[PDB]
Amino acid sequence: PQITLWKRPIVTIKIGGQLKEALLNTGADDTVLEEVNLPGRWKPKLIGGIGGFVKVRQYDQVPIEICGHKVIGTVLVGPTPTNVIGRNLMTQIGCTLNF
Amino acid sequence: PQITLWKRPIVTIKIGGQLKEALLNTGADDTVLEEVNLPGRWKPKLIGGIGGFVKVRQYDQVPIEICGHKVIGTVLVGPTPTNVIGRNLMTQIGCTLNF
Ligand SMILES: CCC[C@@]1(CCc2ccccc2)CC(O)=C([C@H](CC)c2cccc(NS(=O)(=O)c3ccc(C(F)(F)F)cn3)c2)C(=O)O1
Repeated sequence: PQITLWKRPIVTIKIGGQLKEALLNTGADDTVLEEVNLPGRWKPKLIGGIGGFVKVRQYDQVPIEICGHKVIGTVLVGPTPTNVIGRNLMTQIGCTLNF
Repeated sequence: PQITLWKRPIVTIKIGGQLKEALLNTGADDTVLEEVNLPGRWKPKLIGGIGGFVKVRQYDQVPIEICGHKVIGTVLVGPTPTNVIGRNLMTQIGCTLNF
């Protein structure tokens, strides 16, 4: 689809058997979620944002279906305000900016 | 143009007679810059980010030319991991997401 930017570009995702909403964020290198329950090993990561730095769990090779498109990649889990889909996943669904 | 997301979507801007680079950020409601020297009155604002909250100066009706497109809108000035162009300005240049 084409999505305009008069409102937040929020989409429905399925991850780890759970349904969430998340923001398509071209400013984010990475994908950051909260309150998801991912299986298996992870490693600590620190990421920077507006407001400071955040400690997250880094989970690799995680299946996630984003607006009906199945992809796999790294998902960070930690205490973000809104769920964010970053460029690491947006490239996998073929998303571009256009003006 | 069309811009893919394999790298950060960075564009050149002119604001207040100075040249900067900034990140096209569909996750950001607002536009946040640093090191800009804007004229005249401003109001304090607090904004939330993934890592906490930031105190910024809010300047209204600021001319800014973003990749050669002249627009006007609110610009927030304060700390950020990088200069960010948010949806408030991206709608004015007719930017959309497409997948
Ligand atoms: C003004 C934008 C503020 C924003 C708003 C988040 C939000 C939205 C709705 C409701 C509440 C909160 C959006 C955003 O992209 C980030 C930053 C980048 C500016 C962000 C988002 C996601 C992850 C990261 N960390 S990172 O390691 O992937 C990373 C670090 C730095 C940058 C850089 F390009 F900005 F430098 C991009 N990515 C940062 C942020 O900190 O919060």
